[PDB]
Amino acid sequence: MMTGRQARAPLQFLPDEARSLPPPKLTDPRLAYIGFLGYCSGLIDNAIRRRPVLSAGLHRQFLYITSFVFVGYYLLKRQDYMYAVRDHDMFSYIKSHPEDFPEKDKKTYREVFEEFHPVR
Amino acid sequence: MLKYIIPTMMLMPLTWLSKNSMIWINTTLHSLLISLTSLLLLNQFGDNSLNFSLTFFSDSLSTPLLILTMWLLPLMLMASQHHLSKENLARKKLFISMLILLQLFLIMTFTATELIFFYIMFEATLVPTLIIITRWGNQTERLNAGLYFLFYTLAGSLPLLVALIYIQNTMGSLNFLILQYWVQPMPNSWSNTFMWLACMMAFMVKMPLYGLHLWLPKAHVEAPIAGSMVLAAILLKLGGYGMMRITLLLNPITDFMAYPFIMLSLWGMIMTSSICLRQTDLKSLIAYSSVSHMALVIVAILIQTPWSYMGATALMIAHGLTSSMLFCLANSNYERVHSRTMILARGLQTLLPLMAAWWLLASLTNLALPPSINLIGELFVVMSTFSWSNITIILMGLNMVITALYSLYMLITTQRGKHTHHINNILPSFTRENALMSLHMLPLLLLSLNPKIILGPLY
Amino acid sequence: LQVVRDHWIHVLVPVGFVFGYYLDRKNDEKLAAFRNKSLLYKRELKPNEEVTW
Amino acid sequence: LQYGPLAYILGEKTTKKMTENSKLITVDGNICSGKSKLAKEVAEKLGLKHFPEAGIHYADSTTGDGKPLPVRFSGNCSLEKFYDDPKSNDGNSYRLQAWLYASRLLQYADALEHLLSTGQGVVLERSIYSDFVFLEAMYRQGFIRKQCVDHYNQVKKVTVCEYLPPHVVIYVDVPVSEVQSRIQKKGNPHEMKITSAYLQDIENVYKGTFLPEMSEKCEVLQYSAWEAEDAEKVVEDIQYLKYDKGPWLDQDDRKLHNLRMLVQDKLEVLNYTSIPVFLPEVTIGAHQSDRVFQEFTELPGRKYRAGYNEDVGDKWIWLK
Amino acid sequence: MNPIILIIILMTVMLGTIIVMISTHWLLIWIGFEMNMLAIIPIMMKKHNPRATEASTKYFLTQSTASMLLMMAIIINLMFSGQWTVMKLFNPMASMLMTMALAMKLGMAPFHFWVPEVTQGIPLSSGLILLTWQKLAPMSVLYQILPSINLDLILTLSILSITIGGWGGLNQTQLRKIMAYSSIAHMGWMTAVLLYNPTMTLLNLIIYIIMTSTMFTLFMANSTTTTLSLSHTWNKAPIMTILVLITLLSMGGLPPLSGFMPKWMIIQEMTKNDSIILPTLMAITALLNLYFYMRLTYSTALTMFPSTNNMKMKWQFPTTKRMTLLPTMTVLSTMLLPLTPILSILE
Amino acid sequence: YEKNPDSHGYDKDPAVDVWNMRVVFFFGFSIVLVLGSTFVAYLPDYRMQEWARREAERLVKYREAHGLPLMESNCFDPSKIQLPED
Amino acid sequence: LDPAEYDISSETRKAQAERLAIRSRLKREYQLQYNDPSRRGVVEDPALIRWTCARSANVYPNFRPNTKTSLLGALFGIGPLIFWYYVFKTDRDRKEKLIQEGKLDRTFNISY
Amino acid sequence: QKSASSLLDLIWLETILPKTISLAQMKMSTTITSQKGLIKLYFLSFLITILIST
Amino acid sequence: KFYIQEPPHGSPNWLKVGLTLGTSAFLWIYLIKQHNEDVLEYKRRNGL
Repeated sequence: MMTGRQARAPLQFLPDEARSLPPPKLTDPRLAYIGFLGYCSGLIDNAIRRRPVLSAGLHRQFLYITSFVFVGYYLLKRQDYMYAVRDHDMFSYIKSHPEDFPEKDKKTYREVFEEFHPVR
Repeated sequence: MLKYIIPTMMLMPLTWLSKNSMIWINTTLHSLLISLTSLLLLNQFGDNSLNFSLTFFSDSLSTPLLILTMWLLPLMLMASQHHLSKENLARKKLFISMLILLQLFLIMTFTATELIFFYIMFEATLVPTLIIITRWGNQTERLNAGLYFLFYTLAGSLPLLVALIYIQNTMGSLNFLILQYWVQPMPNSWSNTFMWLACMMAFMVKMPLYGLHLWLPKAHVEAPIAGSMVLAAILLKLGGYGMMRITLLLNPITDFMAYPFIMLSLWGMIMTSSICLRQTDLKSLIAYSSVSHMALVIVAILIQTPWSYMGATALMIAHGLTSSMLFCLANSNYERVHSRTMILARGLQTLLPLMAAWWLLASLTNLALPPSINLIGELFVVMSTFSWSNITIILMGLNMVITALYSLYMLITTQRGKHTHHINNILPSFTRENALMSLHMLPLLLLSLNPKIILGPLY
Repeated sequence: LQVVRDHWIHVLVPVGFVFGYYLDRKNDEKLAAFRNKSLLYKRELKPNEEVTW
Repeated sequence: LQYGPLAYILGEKTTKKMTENSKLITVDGNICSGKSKLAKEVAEKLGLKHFPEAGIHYADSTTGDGKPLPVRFSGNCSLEKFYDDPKSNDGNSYRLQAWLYASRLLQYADALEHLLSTGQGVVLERSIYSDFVFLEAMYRQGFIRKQCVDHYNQVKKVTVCEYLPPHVVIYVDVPVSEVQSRIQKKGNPHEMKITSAYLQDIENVYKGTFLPEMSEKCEVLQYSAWEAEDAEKVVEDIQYLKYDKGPWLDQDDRKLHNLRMLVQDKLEVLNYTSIPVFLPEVTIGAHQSDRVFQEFTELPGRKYRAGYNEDVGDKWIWLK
Repeated sequence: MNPIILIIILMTVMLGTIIVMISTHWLLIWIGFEMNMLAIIPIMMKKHNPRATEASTKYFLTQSTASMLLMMAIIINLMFSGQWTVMKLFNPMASMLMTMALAMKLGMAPFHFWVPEVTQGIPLSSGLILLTWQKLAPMSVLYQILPSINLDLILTLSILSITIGGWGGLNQTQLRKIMAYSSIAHMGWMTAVLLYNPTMTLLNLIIYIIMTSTMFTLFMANSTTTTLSLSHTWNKAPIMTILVLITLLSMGGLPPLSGFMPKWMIIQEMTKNDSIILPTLMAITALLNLYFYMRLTYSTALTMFPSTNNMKMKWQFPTTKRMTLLPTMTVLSTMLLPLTPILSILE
Repeated sequence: YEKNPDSHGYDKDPAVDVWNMRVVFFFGFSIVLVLGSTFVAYLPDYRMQEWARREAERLVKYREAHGLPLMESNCFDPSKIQLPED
Repeated sequence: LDPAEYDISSETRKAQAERLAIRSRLKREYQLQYNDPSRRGVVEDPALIRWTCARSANVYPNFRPNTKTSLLGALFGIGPLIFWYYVFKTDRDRKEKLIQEGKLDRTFNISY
Repeated sequence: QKSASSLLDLIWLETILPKTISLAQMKMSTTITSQKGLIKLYFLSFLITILIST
Repeated sequence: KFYIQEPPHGSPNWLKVGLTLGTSAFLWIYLIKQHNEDVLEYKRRNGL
């Protein structure tokens, strides 16, 4: 699946085409939660080393948090790319095929019949 | 809703970073300050259930249950102290942290729009409770009654996910709003059989129906008082709640499929109501009581009259405060003499002459006393079930007589008839005990004035 | 006021409620659609109001 | 000393620093006899280093705070209950022999670590090897249950498997209970409770046992002589290296491993030196154990959170 | 051993697997397997005890003969209309022998007989490198050759892996064995989905690698070959243990923890297609593995009832044993379920 | 069996107790019970039922005054509807 | 109930029953009778703990070998129960009939 | 009520009895290298027999 | 207390922490600049 799409230019992380997609804002809750995830990372590190946590976490905690914001940021970007090309593929294949997917008119309730067993 | 999600999440580091001896003060304080805005949550009006955000919303029922939760934390935590009041700080902050996180997943669950978010947050609610009661439960042999307890849940509680995802890809959205308006009738056959049975029994494991009721007693005798007020004031109402919502579909099916379960709950109401009469060891009595009222709830859910819901939800809340409190009485009696066995000590009309009023008052509120919300809910439920079957009132009102008998038997032989005089320990009352009792009853008696808050979505 | 340092522990969750509340109020902007367009409620925009809410 | 495996590929220092005079040496004497005059004495003349009296406060005073804290954390020894006849199984032996034994092993790994690290040989108070005839002779008549030869003996074997033979050993033969009289002379009343049969069976099985060990692992210089201070300063000091260096060829043992050394073996020993909790682990091991050292966890856990000196931290100035 | 040579070997293992991934020719891929064996025999046996020798042999036989069977299938492909490429096999039979072969390469139901044994024989680090790294090559091949896979086989081998391999481990008090049988179960899943939407297979692959990664790394932290060792560490230091247990529940796929995510997505893309019965038939066994693992969670408590917790074993000195990346993978395997819109980043 | 000497007495160990009862009795009894009870005592008309009364009054008055029978049943006019056929 | 026959008590039963009975009794009377100062908490007597533990149903989880047991329990939840199933389904269906046909004479029923 | 309770934990004790003798479904292993190896080889050729007709 | 030695982690290493904060500056400001430029070119791909 989708390897025919991206096997044309292999191992492109995200292509020169992706830059037309709006990048995730800073404060995007996802990568912020990733920052928290670096926070609990560093906390568990300071639990591993018997030191009391909240100590040494001046440089460490910041290193963790910033690292995950970095990596997680790029990951989110390429993600939004992936769903972009997915939705595009859907709509193109929709339009190019009238027969496969029929457009039916949805008739209003005026013509409807049901059973609807009442309670009693 | 997010304005209620942050403040508790911020209430976590409030716990973690703090000076020793102030943790209870800080947590209690800010937690009640949460309860204020929990009371802010009522805008609910007219017809459309308010929707805060596209992820999660609130109709009525979610609002009373939620208010009850956010109200219940500060009282719970308030109650849990002096169960220990000696330990390393890490035990305290760990425990309060766990109660917090538990509340968070509860709010997630009640507010959750979409049933898969409801389910993930569902078991995510079950874990913290388990950690609470198992890690220190006073552990009589421990029974291993937390863990394979979680197996009592998941054993048949997992496949409801299967059935859900089926509903997902067939109809698209699992948003509850759009699952409404798109719900389409499902005929009676063997596939709809295994499905309806899947969802139904999946939730019916939580509020114990008489078949499965062995679930509660052990888990609830092993629970520390905080885990008890968690458990039987809330964690059953999750099952009954989700039941309320997922019964939206299954429209004709629930008749032919309902009937056996209804039978089992009408008989088991009487059975459980009986067995809870003769037992010793007070902590169990209120448990099987919970089993009884919850059986009555299931009876109310399956028959779909709106009256049935109004009385139902009313019974969820009223039984929540009542059962919760009454547990906390059992505990306040347990710290005095270390027993758990009812018949051991007696008296306490002579001694603790005030604690009488809270025993009496609470027991009466479980006696189905007419203005009490418990009798509002129980009453409407009896009306609905009599509408369904003219005959069933023999069983119902027979539960009235038995529930009267044990509910008023607990009021005695713990509290009356003699002082055993080999005790000479019990220290008179506390201010904290009175605070807990008061914080329970006083709202339960006030709600008996303006109940239209707690009656269900249909009203 | 700076003396809150003495009480600093307490001010946290109030800032919590404020913070989340402002997040909902902003969220409504993202949810904003159909502002005057719903069939029950249609108004000719008041001279001082370009927005119903 | 090969701190990380990268230190190896950066430098080989284990092989680079060899004095030819180091090897490893263990002074020995039966209790109270040889003691510190030999080890301190060659430490003066020969110039190697010396480890002081082993016990609770060796492992206790090795790290953590500077010097030891009370034994209530351990709850061990109080050697008055070691010395006479508390044949009952309650706190009489176990804590003492196991705790002090792990102290001995830790002492030995400390010796090897120092040797390979700084390239200067050391002498050892008592060998890890003297202790199996020590304890085996302690239970050899009573004063503890059977299964202690089993638990402690499997700890012997499994533990010692990877370390070393170390090269020579100095022991002075007590002339037939003389020290049993001389311990009457030391002026330590708690110690004089000991009887003769234990001591002399200790020394008999000591010689008759280690002599096949002596020939069995490298060589030794053992003396029955006449004031081992001066007998030392002549035959032990001079004859030690004099016939040691040339005599080491017949040693084998560490001659094959040290014959290779550098990478491989030397890398594995030197790498296994640091983090004593890794080496003592097997002594800590058999986490089954028995009701021997058993402590219902409340004691050591309340000792944990009640841990004084360094409790939460590794090196932190928060507390003194 | 020499501290270089281990780098000059591990480098060749990484290299071999990289070749199995990169090459478009069969004979190459076959070579990549040959190099991963040749170079992975020294990693196991690192310490010279006989256990690692007999166990390393039982790895060598079945692994090597697996490779040969792979070559047989390749050649039958050459017989039937054929060229040397990596793409849909043109023989149904060659596809059969190749699914069996790649079913030996990685543990599967008829072929899993060796994994528990070899996993307990060899040491910890070899345990890590056996149950994760070498598991990248065969999936990387199956993702390629899936179009010609006979559905009935791989579906079978998957289920029987979950049933048999998962059901196992019950009486086992050893750890390495538990990790083996769990490996076979996650195998049963990854290969179960393989034909429908391989994206999920690579997903459960990655999550799985993180899972066993933190697991074994913790076993290096607290050196433990048994559950008894786990409890004794609980009374040495708590935190590492609760990391071990929480990661074990994540290995059980318990809903809030991140291990529930591959199960959950597998159930979506499994059940949007027609068959709903088979997923439940997997989820039952999944519960089995669960309450086994939660037996291992009643291995612990506080105000414990008597575990015989002993002594000497309070220590004044922290351990310097170097744990490479523990924390990132610990939090990353606990907290990940609130992610995965990120799923699609993978493919 | 720890009990207290009951120097005065309350919740917790001494000298913070007074503050404890102050915060729990105040924030618990004062603010939420009295304040909240006044809030939900009379909050805006809940579920709209007051509006329902007014609207009902107006509509009924209209229904009589213009002579139409009130409450016609048929929730939707059969004038606009279609029926299936056999 | 109804003391009768005025037993002659014989000789053994006199000596044995008397001496041994009141023997054990007075042993335990004096036993819990200590009642000193300095006990703050309950007297804890091992009696009634046996009551509680046994009445917690110690043989409940193990098994229930057949004998007459499955007959007493099965027939104990059989006759009334399943018959009540049949009667509520019966009167159910009747109610549905008289609703769907004829008249139940509900007239104004409304809230239901 | 002791009949329904003892039958409920007697049926759950029939599931743990099915877990007791389900451990036999685990104990059906004879732990013999001439059993699961050669039987997995024969029954594996029966996976190519069942896969021969499947 | 700590008469033994200075255990290596005990006292800080001011070269290491300098390098780590170096990584913080480089990494973080590089991220910000990345954001700004990608938003800019994103503006170019479309128009006002």
